[PDB]
Amino acid sequence: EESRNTTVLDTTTTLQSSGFGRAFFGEAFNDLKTLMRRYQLYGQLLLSVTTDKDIDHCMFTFPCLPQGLALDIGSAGSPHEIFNRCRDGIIPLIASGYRFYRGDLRYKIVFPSNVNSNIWVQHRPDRRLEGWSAAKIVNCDAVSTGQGVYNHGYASHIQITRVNNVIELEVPFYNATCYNYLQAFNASSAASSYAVSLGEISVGFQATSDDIASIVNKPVTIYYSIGDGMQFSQWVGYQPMMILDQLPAPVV
Amino acid sequence: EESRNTTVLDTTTTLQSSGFGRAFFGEAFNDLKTLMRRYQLYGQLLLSVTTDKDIDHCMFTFPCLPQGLALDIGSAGSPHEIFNRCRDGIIPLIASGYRFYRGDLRYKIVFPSNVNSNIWVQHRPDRRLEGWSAAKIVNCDAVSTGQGVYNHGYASHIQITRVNNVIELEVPFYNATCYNYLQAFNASSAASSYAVSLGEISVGFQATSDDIASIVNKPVTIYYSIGDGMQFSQWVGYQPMMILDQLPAPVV
Amino acid sequence: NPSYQQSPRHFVPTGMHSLALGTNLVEPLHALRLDAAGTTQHPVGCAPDEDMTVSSIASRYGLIRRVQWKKDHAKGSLLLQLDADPFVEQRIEGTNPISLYWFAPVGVVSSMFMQWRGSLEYRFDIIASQFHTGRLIVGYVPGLTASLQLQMDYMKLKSSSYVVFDLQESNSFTFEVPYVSYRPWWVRKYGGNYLPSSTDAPSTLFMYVQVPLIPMEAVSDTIDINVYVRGGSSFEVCVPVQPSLGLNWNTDFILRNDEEYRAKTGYAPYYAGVWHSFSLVFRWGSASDQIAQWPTISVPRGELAFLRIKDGKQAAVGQPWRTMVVWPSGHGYNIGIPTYERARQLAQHLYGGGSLTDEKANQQGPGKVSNGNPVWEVMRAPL
Amino acid sequence: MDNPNPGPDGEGEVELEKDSNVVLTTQRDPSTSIPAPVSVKWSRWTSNDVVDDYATITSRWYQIAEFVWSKDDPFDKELARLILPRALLSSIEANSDAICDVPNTIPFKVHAYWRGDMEVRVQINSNKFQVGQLQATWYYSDHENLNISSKRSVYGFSQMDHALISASASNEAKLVIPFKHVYPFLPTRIVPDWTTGILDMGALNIRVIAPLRMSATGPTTCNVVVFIKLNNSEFTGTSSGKFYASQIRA
Repeated sequence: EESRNTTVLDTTTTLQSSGFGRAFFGEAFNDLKTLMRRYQLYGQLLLSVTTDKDIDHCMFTFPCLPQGLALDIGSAGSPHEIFNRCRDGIIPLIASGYRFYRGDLRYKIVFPSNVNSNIWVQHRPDRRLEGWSAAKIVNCDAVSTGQGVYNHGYASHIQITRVNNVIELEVPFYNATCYNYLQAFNASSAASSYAVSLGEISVGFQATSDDIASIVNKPVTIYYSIGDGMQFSQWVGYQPMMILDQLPAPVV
Repeated sequence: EESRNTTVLDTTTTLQSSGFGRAFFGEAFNDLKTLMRRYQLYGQLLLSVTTDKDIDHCMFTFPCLPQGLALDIGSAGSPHEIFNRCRDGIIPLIASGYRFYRGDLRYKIVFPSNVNSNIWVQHRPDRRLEGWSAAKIVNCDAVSTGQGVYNHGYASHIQITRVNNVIELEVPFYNATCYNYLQAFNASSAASSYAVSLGEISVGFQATSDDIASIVNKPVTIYYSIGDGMQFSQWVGYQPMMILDQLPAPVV
Repeated sequence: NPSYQQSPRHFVPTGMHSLALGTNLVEPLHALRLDAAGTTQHPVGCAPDEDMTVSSIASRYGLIRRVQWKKDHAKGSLLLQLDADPFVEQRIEGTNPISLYWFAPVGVVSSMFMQWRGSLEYRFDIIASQFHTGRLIVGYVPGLTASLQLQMDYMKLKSSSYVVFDLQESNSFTFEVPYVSYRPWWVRKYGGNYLPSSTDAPSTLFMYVQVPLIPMEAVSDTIDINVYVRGGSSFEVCVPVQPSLGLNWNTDFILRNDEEYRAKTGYAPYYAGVWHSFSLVFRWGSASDQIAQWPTISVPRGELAFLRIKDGKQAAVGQPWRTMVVWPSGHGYNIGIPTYERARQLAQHLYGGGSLTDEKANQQGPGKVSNGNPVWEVMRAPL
Repeated sequence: MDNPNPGPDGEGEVELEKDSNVVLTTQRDPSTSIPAPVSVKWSRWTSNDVVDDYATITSRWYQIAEFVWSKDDPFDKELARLILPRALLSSIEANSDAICDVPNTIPFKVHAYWRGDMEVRVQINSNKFQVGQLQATWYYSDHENLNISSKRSVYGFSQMDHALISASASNEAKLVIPFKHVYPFLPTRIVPDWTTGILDMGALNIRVIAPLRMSATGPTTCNVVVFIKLNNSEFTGTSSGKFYASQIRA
């Protein structure tokens, strides 16, 4: 059995329990659900406009999942230095150790401040996630389907960039499942792909093609926490880890 | 009779009622009045100044009705991609299935952020709606009547664009009717046209002709919900629908 | 004047209230009413007879199928194999380029939602006199994919749930279709205009002919069977998403193929006007640096292209400007130069290796803008 | 149960429906369909004139439509688009005489405005061996809608509540239509703020869901007769009869 304990050959005395730092620091760290609610950087992108965008056209999209995105180090010339150097963060390091999840997510998208244009945000729970490839932030090209535009019935919110350039969200668990998958996802079953991400958030600017030039190559950073309903269910052990301070230094 | 039920040949057992998603998602979706209060895009327009506008001159107008406007796909070269591709939304899809309405509407007009000028908004319940043709957003030309200017006694509000570029409204039921018409409207009777829209909202900028150049071809998007007093009365079945994912893709 | 010296609040601004939330939420507004406590009222004859409610819209039969049941049908002939979802289909045989469709009220009220579950109810009105005798299976196979949709008969149907109806005197019955799936809900069939996330039905409804029709020699050999759909007592839908349906109130649809040419979005209407950094050029506004920008024409190496509008009535009118040469001005965008043959020679100069500043206003006049964003035809010629 | 003993008197029970001096009988039970609950009176809000329902004359039945329904009529087929407060008058003017000649409609000649309910009985006289089915559907304000020209089919009127008239059962269609117009009164004549579309509450329209089916020597035709009662009425605005103009022929 795993956690069996045959003969405890104890040489120790009693050690005074601090209450996971409650006695020293005034706060307990036993519950790992409340450490998961500290906001972690989810994604990081430069706004790259390809074709002439209408007011409806979504600037970028991303599938919304607590597992972390398919990790974008970046191009081999210009790497995103946090996901290159500070690999994976905390929430998929804890969600790496579980199998199922049932709950909500929070996002707090941070926009550039040079832009002024009004920003809409759609949650689209219809969208299936076709594999861990393209489980990432997609700078959208010219519109071919209803994926690429503002849509009607889905839950949206419009942040005014002139008042405050951060929209803060609560993306609900709108799946027809018991719980969703939490590791990396290869999409074996065709309906299994309805059960990975909570939905598919698309952020779009309402600017015309004359104000679209101030938008180009400005950073948009996304955060996430797990929003008080998140319950990771089945214990699955961790995979092989990589130690970060053994990564090579950029030799001059 | 319609809902008669002669011989129910039931093979089923009992299925556990979820409460319209209350058991799974923490919220019921039975009442369709509260889904109607999610804001839907009402209209979408580019500010096109034709003649030299005074401070009084209304920039645009629109008749205010829950049926949805006469749907502007756009010009054959440049279509408005949401009303082209995502046809009609939710509130006239539910209001397509009823005949009369009695209630209020909300608007939440979203202005561009490049402009700074102070914006006035008139509600004009005097205005009759002469047919479904020109039941749409009218970019106003040179002033000939009192339609084209700011007026005194009507209920107005002035949004300061420098504080927040969104004015949020509650357009009351100021008709002399029992309830108003809800399908598309051909204006048979001359007084029937007093009974379609709640009124006729006109939005106008207070800018002179030197600041009018920053206004030109900026988008103004309008929303609407139905505002807690809206009661659609007579059940009328739906018309022929069109399926959206059978619409042709833009072949490269 | 007491001085208030305590520390004040420390908020976050946001520009707008929630668009998504709609139930348990006092939403502040700017009412255009005169009374701040005023609410629209419903007197005794203006009363709402119909509660707007999914379980009252979906609980209404809508005719969905008309079935021709003749005498010469054998003891296994299929009458319908429609799917066991609320999106049962009746297509109109019309001449429109996009086909309209009839739906039951359960289908339209279920098309605005992502998911659905629960029993459906099909009412079969077998329009017959008391002298027609027949008998028909209305069965239900849980879980048929489209490859297993064929190879059916009534004998494979009898292994699943089925209902055998005796047409002798009473000539109407309601088969309440079970909800059997692996999933507590079920994702919508069509979706928005998006070809994935288009999930076929949980199961299929069949209707065969168990015992063939035996009509008397005085009554007709044929019988129509009307098939009505209702959301059952257990039918329910949950997540509100983009409706998969549109109205027929405006069936016009604009195909955006890339073969035709026009100005960029936001730079139309435009008129011929002078500009100091460039002679006339198409301008979308009266202020400086408001030139109408133009897309780059995919001209192959060794050729050239000038322009001619498809409709001269929609063009900008100074003569109505029907010809134009699109070329980079040097400020990062393509200007459209109005011409008087001269467009062909200017395209010979520019695509041949020249410039705008090489040696090789009075026609402005009224400055009429174009009719919106008119479609420009690309005429192509060899260099 | 099931003891058939016909006599010289016939077999079944005959039910009646008596009004002022009109009794019309049906062998069969009606297929009633009531699109709205019964309307409140509403003369308190917009009338100081003397208002009286003429229930001893107005609540009688009156035939306003009769039509042959042959088997030559196809599936999706209108049979009668009756505009019912108009069709009561235009049937009389189709009988080539004035409105004042009929007891049911003399207060339309005098009074200016009308609010009331309408009973409609769409009786059929099909044979027992004929097979087919009508539906009788009431639509509120047909002509104030422009996409009704595409809704007007049997798939669209089956969604709202309606009556079914099977040709086998020789069924009768009771249809209680209360007053729901936008304005709480319908003018009987040309009134200052609307002249076009007078006295138009909506349309009873009678489509075909199944056509008539029979043998080669079967009875081809099938007559349908529509009666209307005007029961919970009230008339206001006593005016001259010379301001009443004739209805549009349609």
